[PDB]
Amino acid sequence: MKRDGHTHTEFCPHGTHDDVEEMVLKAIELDFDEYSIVEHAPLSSEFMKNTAGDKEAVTTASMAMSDLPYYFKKMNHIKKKYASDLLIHIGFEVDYLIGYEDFTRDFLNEYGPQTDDGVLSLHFLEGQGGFRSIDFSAEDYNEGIVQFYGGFEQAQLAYLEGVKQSIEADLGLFKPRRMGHISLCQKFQQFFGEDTSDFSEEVMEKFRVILALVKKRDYELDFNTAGLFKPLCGETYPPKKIVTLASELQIPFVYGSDSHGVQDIGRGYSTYCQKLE
Ligand SMILES: [Co+2]
Ligand SMILES: [Mn+2]
Ligand SMILES: [Mn+2]
Repeated sequence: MKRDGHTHTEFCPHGTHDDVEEMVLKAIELDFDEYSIVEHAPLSSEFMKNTAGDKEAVTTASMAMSDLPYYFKKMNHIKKKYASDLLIHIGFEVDYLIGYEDFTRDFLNEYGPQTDDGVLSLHFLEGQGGFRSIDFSAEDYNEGIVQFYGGFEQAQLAYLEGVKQSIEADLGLFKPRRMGHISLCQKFQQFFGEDTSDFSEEVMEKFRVILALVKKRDYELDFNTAGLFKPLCGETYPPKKIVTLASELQIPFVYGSDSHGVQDIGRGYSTYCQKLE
């Protein structure tokens, strides 16, 4: 089978603004038979008052609540239009917002019934001046998070504590069961002279605790290839060492392109197949 569990649309303010239809036609050309549209869920307006760092990381993060009816209408149209070629699932990439579980639970209880798939992703941590982005830019990550936690490794461990909290969280019946790109702390790796070759024993132990809990919860992992195409990353989320531990625990992986346009569709698919073997 050939499944992409992680794609975005014209409803993503920071994407290419390519039409989802052109992305779906490209997925069919590359022989995908299953395809999840998991657009960024709208952020809590309370959360957005409590941020620092580049405002664009927050203003551009996701669509507004008022776009949701238009999002569901468009995606449901595309799902039916291409049903004979491609099984399309509709849902969200849901932010795990530390301290805003009530907002996320209320959102999932309201809109969860309109969805068929989901990814729960950590994109924001407490940092200098308030909540800060993990994935906006190397310089913003340095100033907001790395310097705040005391260094690249301290940032890794704060990030993994957030991931662990996302797995433990009670977000009700409609909580996604697929955890998004669980090594996103490596997106700007090379800016700090870091790579996946030298994870400390403490980082490794934190990954083992996270994988044991994923297995106990019967969750699965986003095998996310976007990192291969980020100029300061060069790695899958997660890397091979983590993939091997997860596979030994029989945690399922779903390939995720994290596509924000047509050119992203299918990217790193061969690397997914090989990295699993
Ligand atoms: Co995504
Ligand atoms: Mn995005
Ligand atoms: Mn993400």
